[PDB]
Amino acid sequence: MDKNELVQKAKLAEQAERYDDMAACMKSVTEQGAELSNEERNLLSVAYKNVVGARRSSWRVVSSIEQKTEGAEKKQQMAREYREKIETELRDICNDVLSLLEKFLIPNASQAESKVFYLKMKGDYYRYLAEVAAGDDKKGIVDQSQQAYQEAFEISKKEMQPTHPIRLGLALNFSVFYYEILNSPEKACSLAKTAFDEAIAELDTLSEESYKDSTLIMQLLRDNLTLWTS
Amino acid sequence: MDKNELVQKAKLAEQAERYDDMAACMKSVTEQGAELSNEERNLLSVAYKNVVGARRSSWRVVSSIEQKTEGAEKKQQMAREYREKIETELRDICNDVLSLLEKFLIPNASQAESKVFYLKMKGDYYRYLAEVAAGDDKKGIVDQSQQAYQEAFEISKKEMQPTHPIRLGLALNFSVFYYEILNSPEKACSLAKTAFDEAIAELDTLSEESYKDSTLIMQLLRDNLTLWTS
Amino acid sequence: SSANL
Amino acid sequence: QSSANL
Ligand SMILES: O=C(O)c1ccccc1O
Repeated sequence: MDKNELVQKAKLAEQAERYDDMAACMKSVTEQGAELSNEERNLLSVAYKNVVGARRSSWRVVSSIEQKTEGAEKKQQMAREYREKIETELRDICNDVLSLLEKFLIPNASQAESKVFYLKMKGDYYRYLAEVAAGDDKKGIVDQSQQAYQEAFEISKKEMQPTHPIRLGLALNFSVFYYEILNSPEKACSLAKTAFDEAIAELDTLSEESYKDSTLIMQLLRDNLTLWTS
Repeated sequence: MDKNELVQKAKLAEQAERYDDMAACMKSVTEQGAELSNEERNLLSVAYKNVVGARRSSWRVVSSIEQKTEGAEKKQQMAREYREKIETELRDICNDVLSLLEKFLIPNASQAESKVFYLKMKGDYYRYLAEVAAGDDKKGIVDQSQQAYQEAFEISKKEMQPTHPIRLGLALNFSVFYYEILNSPEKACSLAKTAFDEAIAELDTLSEESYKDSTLIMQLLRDNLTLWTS
Repeated sequence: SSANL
Repeated sequence: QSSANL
């Protein structure tokens, strides 16, 4: 009943668009040590996506301003220091999520579905760290992202159907990682195309409860392919 | 920090949509004691509008949930305690703004334009307090809002042109106050209609620097009239 | 509906 | 930008 109250409070915070409150509720649920249900897993994922998402969006705006103010030394230095402040928040949020994944989520995942979901999530949060990392630190971070995505990729190919939304969502983010982080448009296109074509060949495997999610991800995979081959 | 530096940081925070940072910068500027420029005044106004705005929006969502929970006592209690937590934040923000207006902004306003601006702002933040107040203290809060708006209304009619965005914006919010706080649809309609008709009769007084703001407020005044007379 | 920034 | 998001 206590865990159920924290989950109800998280759902209230979601509706009120108070994502710091939502993330704090779901972090406390996770820290209780019990394996999360599909609903709890999704509430934790939505909460942190919005929390980290606000920083990634702010980072992109401030970086664009920093580039556009070349020539104006005072304006550019200010944009640089504000970008550094946003990066610190971003790193603190990513480290919070990655710590939850290492200590509770990945070790307790008893199903292929949840294990793939958390390893993809580990891949995503190291990728967000990689977007604002530099030097030696970056090489290690990028490596960690690739290793998490690779293990999730192998499990999904072995245990899930090609139309499974989690398998598809992983192929979408792993292809984004190759394009944006590793600067490999051909590997990114090959991954995305294979995932799309294998799902298209087995549309009979779609379920009524998840066909919308599956078809939406397939559309996103093909949108990326169109963009990357233009 | 330096005044011009704090203002530049506030403009960066605005673009990054980091309104807590924006408000903290502008609060520090105000506390330096010097009269704010038109730009500084607007940055302070935008910052706090967004800070308080997020709480007003969350309050409406949570109150609606609490009301639709009529029948489930424990679940209703959770939404009620969450609404109260949001109200506390909302009151703290309003009290912050109202304190800045009384101590620095209203006493140092050296022009009719800035005096009207700050008194409208005082009207607005007491109106936001009135939206979440009950019974006995509500009456005093409602009176403070009406008095601020009334003094701003008299100065604007005497010193500003009917198309002035500040005069129009004040008529828009004062009419909202009559409709939503005093439950007087006819006085709200009369105030909004007079403001719209007087601006329509003098469209030759529009300036290139503020015709966009003036015409947008005129559209909002007429939208309210249409809604309140339907 | 009040003032728009 | 087109990721899952996640
Ligand atoms: O449609 C309006 O409300 C309006 C407002 C300003 C000027 C001309 C207009 O038609």
